[PDB]
Amino acid sequence: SPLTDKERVMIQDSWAKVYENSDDTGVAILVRLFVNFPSSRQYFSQFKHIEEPEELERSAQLRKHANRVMNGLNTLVESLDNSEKVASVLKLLGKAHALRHKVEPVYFKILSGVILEVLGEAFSEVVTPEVAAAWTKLLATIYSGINAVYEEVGWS
Ligand code: HEM
Repeated sequence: SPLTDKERVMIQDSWAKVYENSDDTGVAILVRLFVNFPSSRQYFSQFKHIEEPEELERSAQLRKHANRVMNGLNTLVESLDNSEKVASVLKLLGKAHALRHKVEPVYFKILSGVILEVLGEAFSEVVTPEVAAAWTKLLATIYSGINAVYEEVGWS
């Protein structure tokens, strides 16, 4: 809940390295999500029934979404010091996924999980225990605001 100025800097600085290899990382994340937590695949018409990473990484639909996810995060990171703006971003997100896509909010949580897991595996020389703790705080914030919108919207 309390995010510090140093942590904020930890995040901006690590993210700059992650964004440099943005695309592969996006999909590495989504492939772990969809493989490890398969029911999460249910919302995606073109690969809901695909189990294999090599199959999944070739899905045009997977990849576009993986791209959208990362741009999302990037926006959230560019915007860390402006809290009204993170609020609207999470609002927009949460609405769409609630109303248009009908995604169970649990998957946002599980995704936050996977992002750490993959960040601090693909980019371990940067994601130190300390940096990981900051990303934790951030992603709990993301997930918390998403849930808040989901309730505003009528999901209980
Ligand atoms: C930080 C997390 C995420 C971000 C930034 C994100 C962003 C987006 C964006 C920008 C779109 C397209 C624009 C829109 O329709 O609103 C989209 C579509 C979608 N998202 Fe996400 N999303 C995220 C997480 C999730 C998660 C966890 C799921 C879980 C299954 C999911 C499922 C979908 C689906 C089903 C669509 C429709 C895409 C399609 O037509 O194939 N998203 N997302």
